[PDB]
Order: sequence, then structure tokens, then C-alpha cells
Amino acid sequence: PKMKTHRGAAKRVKRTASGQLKRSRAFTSHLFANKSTKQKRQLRKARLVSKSDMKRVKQLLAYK
Amino acid sequence: MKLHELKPAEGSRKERNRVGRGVATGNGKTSGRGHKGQKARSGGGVRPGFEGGQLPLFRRLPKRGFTNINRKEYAIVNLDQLNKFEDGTEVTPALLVESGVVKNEKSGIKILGNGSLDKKLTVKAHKFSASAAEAIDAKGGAHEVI
Amino acid sequence: ANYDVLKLDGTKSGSIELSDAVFGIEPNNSVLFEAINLQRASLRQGTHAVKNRSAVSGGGRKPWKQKGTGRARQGTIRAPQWRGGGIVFGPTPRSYAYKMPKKMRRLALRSALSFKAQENGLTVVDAFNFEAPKTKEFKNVLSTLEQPKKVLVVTENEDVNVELSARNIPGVQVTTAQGLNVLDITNADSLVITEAAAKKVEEVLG
Amino acid sequence: KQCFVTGRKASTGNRRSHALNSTKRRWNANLQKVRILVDGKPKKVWVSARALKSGKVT
RNA sequence: CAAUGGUAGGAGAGCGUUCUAAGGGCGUUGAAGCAUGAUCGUAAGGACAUGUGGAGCGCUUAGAAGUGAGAAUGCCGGUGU
RNA sequence: GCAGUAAAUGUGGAGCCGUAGCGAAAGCGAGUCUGAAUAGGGCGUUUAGUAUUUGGUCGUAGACCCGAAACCAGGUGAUCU
RNA sequence: GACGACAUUAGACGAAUCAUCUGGAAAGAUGAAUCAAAGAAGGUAAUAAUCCUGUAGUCGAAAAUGUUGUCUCUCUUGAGUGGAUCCUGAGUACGACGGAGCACGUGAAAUUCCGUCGGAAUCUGGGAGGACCAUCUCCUAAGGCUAAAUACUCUCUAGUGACCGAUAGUGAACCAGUACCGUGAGGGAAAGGUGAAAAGCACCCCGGAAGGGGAGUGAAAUAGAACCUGAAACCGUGUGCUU
Repeated sequence: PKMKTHRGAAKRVKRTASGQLKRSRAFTSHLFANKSTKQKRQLRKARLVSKSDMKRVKQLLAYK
Repeated sequence: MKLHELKPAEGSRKERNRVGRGVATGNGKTSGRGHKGQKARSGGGVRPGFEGGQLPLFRRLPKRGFTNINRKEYAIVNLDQLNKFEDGTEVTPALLVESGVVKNEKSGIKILGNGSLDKKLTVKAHKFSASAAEAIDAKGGAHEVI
Repeated sequence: ANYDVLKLDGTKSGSIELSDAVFGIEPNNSVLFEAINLQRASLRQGTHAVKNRSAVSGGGRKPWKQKGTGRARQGTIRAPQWRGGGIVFGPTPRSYAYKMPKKMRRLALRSALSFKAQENGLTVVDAFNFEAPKTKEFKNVLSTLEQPKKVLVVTENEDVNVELSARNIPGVQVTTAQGLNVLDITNADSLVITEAAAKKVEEVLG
Repeated sequence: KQCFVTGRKASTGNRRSHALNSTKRRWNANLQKVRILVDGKPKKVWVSARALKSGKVT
């Protein structure tokens, strides 16, 4: 039948123009007293899903 | 071409790989699945995204954002896509449809500015960008927002 | 371009002009092949079906205990290795038909028709005017028109008497101008088109 | 065991726990045995206490 | 002029079995099977002759698959020690 | 869907994908987001896509075959004990 | 009830071929014809459009049915305008508690149902528009009936299949849910093929018989009833070369 989508993932990544996936960052919910001011604005950004992981999740987000 | 001498297009067809039929084929005994483990079993393999119990990527990462259930996104027509019309002519949402420059009209029409007119004509659309407005007027011609 | 119009007798009457965008293109053998394969596959009915290990009668009891007997471990008398057991992955009821883009379907009818016009197998006749169904007479028409054992006759709309006359001549099929199909034009070694059907086929296919 | 008048009868559902563990349960009507006037002759029958809230003659 | 051991494994080219479409053929002046033979190709394999056999079957091109067995203390049937 | 022979095929333009992206979003647009910034950085902008199909994989299906210890529902049985 | 109309549970008619060759027999081969609204198909001593049953086409019911045109027949009020009053579905809506249902896991949780307690309005009213309200828009609950498009095939009728050909295809082509097994629920097989025609071997010989060997039937009897073809494992009898 029609293949489904990892709804848990569709809420975490936006698809970018060259087919990349823009992801949000980790280590950013609490315990900020234990992280530096440098770590915090360099975590206030967006990175791209790495090619290693992409090869593992290509189909979980095929319809995005 | 005759029905008893036909030929398929070159390189268009290929015989598929039957598995588990003799050693000479190169996929004889284990059928290309290695020796043991889940990969070697029927209906085996592992669910995609699974990482051997390591926390999967898409739970290491946080969700963000929402969806504005009511978006106004428009079928866009570029500046250079308007030089398929003529001089002094009038462009309208439905002319952008008969000529076939816009298929679905989404929630309206929006003129953006990329190329050039080489023309002088009036228009009538739903929304405009600055550069689009400026470039309709340099050559002359109005833009009656509807 | 200009094909000779003959009478049912074979004597030249007039001349007609069929375009080269319909009866004179270069045949795409890649598109014509894919179209023939399509038609041949849409004729399959696919009513093959066997029974697996769930549909064979009975077979629910472990035939003997798992350990202790000296026999191989078995779980049902209807397993695939057993005489009388379920089939693994055989035929299932299915269809075999597919589709091609519309424009490609049109280049395949034109290619068959253009192939026919290259091999000189397109005889445009003016009309047929048969008033009663009689097979000896259609056989005559074809022999006086020197048409090969295999010919496809094309009328304008349904011509009842022309159809009832060629149903039994072995090797002749009768078709309307709209019901032209590739498998039929490509089997036929010769064609015989009514001038009205010839102008209709030029309008539709180009 | 229905109410003679309305029909209020029993119904099944779930007993759910703090951990949302489910067990099947039932809900019965407050059926009371009352002598009412049926088919002329007085007769004892089960009738709900909501049907006796207003309307029944014992 | 250089290269050619090879297992898990990747790639390519192919040989065979049944059926279908078309074309072209063979068949009581003996088909398919079966048996024998000292024959041909690089291999999967292909012919030819002679016997038994008493009716179907090849070849070319292309399509589809219940397509290839030596092992599963495999299943069924025969026959051994 | 409708017509047609359980064919081709004809018709049917709801839809779908592409021609634009960026942002959580409002929005803005060959840019946009962040930012006080006209700075820097992120992602973009140099058109090529799309329909059907052969092949390779993957998902959902028992999904390469065989094989448990076992679980649950409805029935049969105190002629042995 | 009373008249018709096609269709369906028997059926009827239905074109056109002869000769030679090989053969046990031709439908084959060869030559010369013919019909076709019929060259679908199955038979026939081999492979048949013209031999047979049929096919295309046409025709056809005493009756007993579905079906349908009508004729009856049986039923029977259609509107507007005011609007002062009146009426418009109660233990109901709805709320609380516990549950269930909504794609929606109690959640901001609408919309909706069940059990348990409460419990309303009557147009100057009531419900809905996903907590929600105010306003707007839509609707008018708590009584009832309703064909079509839709799902399925124990059957029956006609037909189709790049579906299977006897370890397959039904478990079952064959007196099969039967031998058989079990106390019982239940489980559950194996087994088609002489030839064209039975022409199924008159008599004789050995033998008690089973068998056999002649003769005869047949194209063929290593086609003789366990009967078409008859592989391999396996068992024999000879021997050329070896030990």
C-alpha cells in the first residue's frame, strides 16, 4: 500500500533546496548553567543532516 | 516493422537476476545475504532508522515550529514570463491561466521580478513585489491591484 | 502525399492527398514496439491461481512431536516440501495492463501507418457499396485488387455488409476508422481504406 | 433485567487504573422492584429509579 | 603491448525448460519420449545415425514464468544391505 | 468516470509534479533568515523537468523455505484412572 | 381482473468435395472443384469450412412462470394575505461522576453515546460554526417511511483463460469426506490410460490348477485384460579382456 512517513521526524526537519534536510540542534533544553556562552549562540543555529545519517533515513522522509 | 521480426529499443530491456540457482551465477547458496544474522533470515533486516538500541537520530533532535493552518501562498509568475504577452495588453489571473503560464492559482497571483519586459503594457494581479512594480512602470503601463 | 484511388474493380478513379504528418513520418520502432507490447498485455486475462499453505485442506496438527522420534521436525502435513502441500510463491490473480503517455500512443498509430505507406501496402478505394452480405463477392474485390493473404479493411463508420462479408474470408479483419489499433495494422501486410475513412484518419491522427 | 418502562438496561465498559490498565466492567440500572399497574392487574416488576423520579404509580 | 588464483560479495555476457504472438517449417514414407554411439561448441549445452514408439513437434524474433536440485535427521513412491 | 470487445483507444484537467526560495511563523522574494547593522554568517539564485516502462534496492504485507517451548477462543471426553 | 408486448423452462430448419497416392484406416500429400451472414467448436480408424453433431442466420411453444404497455381500478384541494392570540415532539436537551466513541490515548477537547444523580426554554425561543465566548452566518433536535448507484455467490444458464494436466489441478478426475484411525469432537488417504473395433485369444499340447507353448484375432499381443509409452535404483543369464 501507500508508504507512510515517520511523523516523529517530519516535525524535526525542513527540506532544503538541494535536497538537504535542515535540522535543529541538540543539547539545547536545559542545564545551561553548565554550558558556555560560546556553546549557546553557536547552538542557536541550524545544521544539515550529515550524509552518513542520510543514507540511513532516506525513506523515512521521502514525502517531505 | 513486421510482427515476426520486431526488436526492442536498444538497452531498454534487461533480464532480471534470479537468485539461489546454482553456484555459477554467483548468488548460489546464500542468495547474496551473507552467512548468518538477521540479514540472512526471511523477513529479516531491521526497521529503517533503527540503530542497534542507540538512541535514534530523530529523538536526539528536538521538534520545533508549527503550521499556520491558513497560509496565503500564491502561484508565482516571474517578470520574464510576462514577455510572452504583447505590448499594451492586459494581464489578469485568468489570462495567466488561458495562456497556461499558471496552472493552479493557489491563493492568488504574485508578480516577482527577475528578468525584463522589453515591452510596455498594463497588468492586473492580486499582489506585487516592489521590483516587479517598478519594472512594470519604467517601461510604462499600470498595475491595478485587485 | 498523392495515393491513387481505385474502384472496387481496380481501375483508377481519382487521387487523394494524405499528409506526411500522418502517413509519412519516420517510424519510431522504439515507440511502436512499446505500443504493441502494451496491447498484447492488455489482452491477457490473468486468471491463474494456486493454493498456499493456508488454502490446502486440513493440515493443522503438528504431525509428530518435536523431539524424540528420529524424524525430521515437521509442523503441518501441508508444508511446501510435502507431497500435497502448499505452493510457495506461484501464480496469483492479477492484471498485466499498463499505460503510456497519450502523445506516444499517437506516434505509434502514425508509425504503423507510415510504415504501411512505405512498403506500398495502402490501397485507397473510393467506396465499397455492398448492398447485401455475400462472401464470394468480397473475396472477388480483394483478388481483383491484388491484396495479400493478409489484409485489413477500413470502412468509414460501421459498414454492416462489408463486415458480414469478410468475417469468414480467412485472413481479413474489418475495422472502423476510429477503431484502428497497432497490433491490427502491423499484422496486416496490406490495407484498403475508404476515401472517407482516409480523410477521417488524417483529421483524428494529426 | 431491563426497566419495565423505559428500558434502561446494563452496559459494558472499562475499569481503568492510574496506569490506564483496563479491565472489563459493567454499569447496571438502579432497578427497583415496585408493584405498578400493568395490563390492568397490579404486578411487581423492575423499574429504574429515574423512571420513578416522576411518572409511575405504585 | 599489457592483464586473466580466488571465498562473503558487486558487475557483465550467456546456455537450457514450459507457455503465448507472428513468420516459416517437420510429421504413420513414423512426432514427442526412451536406449545406444567412437560427433560439434570456450561452458551451461547442441546435432546426426540406428533401434523401441505410434501422434504430435521443431526453427527465427519477441514476449511472460509454478524455469534448472545433491545434501534441509526434507515429503511420496519403488528397490537394496 | 463515460464510450468500447473483460482490447487498443477516445474522452475526462479534480488533482499531481516542475517553472523560487528563505523563515518557527507573520511575512518577504532572487533573495531571505539571524542581527541594532548598510556587518558577518546559514540556506538560496548559473533553469530542466515530467509521464510510462526494463533493471537494482527499500517499505507494507507470512515476503526466500522448513521448524519450536508456548499463548488465546469454541467444542469432545470420568467406557482407563 | 383484463387485454396485449418481448423475452425463458422443450425444440425446428440450416450452404458447400470428389479423385488418386501411402496406409490397418485418411481429415494427410497430390490434382481439380465448391460454399461462406456459416473458416466458433467437438467428433469421425490420422491433421475436415464442404462426412457427422453443429455454427451464422432464421423459426418456434399446450402449459407453468418472472417482466412490462395500457385499460381499469383505488385514492384526492389547491392557494395567497394578515398575524392579536395559540401551536410546533420533557424527565428531553444539557450539566456533574465514571466509562466508551470520535483518525483525535482527557488533552485547551469541541462534536457524540451509555450507566448514576440533578435538570431547562417555549420564537420576544432553541442548536451549531473544535476551549471558547460577544457579534455575525447557518439551521430548527428530542416521532416515522423511503427505490438507485454499493457488498457477496450455495446455485442456474452461456462463455473465457501466455490456469493445472494424475506426486499437478479440489482432500476427492476413479462409487471420497469413502478406506482407515480415534471413546468422541475430529483427523483423513491411496488409486485415470488394451485396441479403431472386444474383434477379450475357436481348437491342440504339458499341468490338478495357476501358468505357459503353438495355432488364430489385430497394423501391432514384449497391445492378452496388473493391458499405451516403460527410464533408474535393484535382480539375473551369457560371455571378449583381466585377476
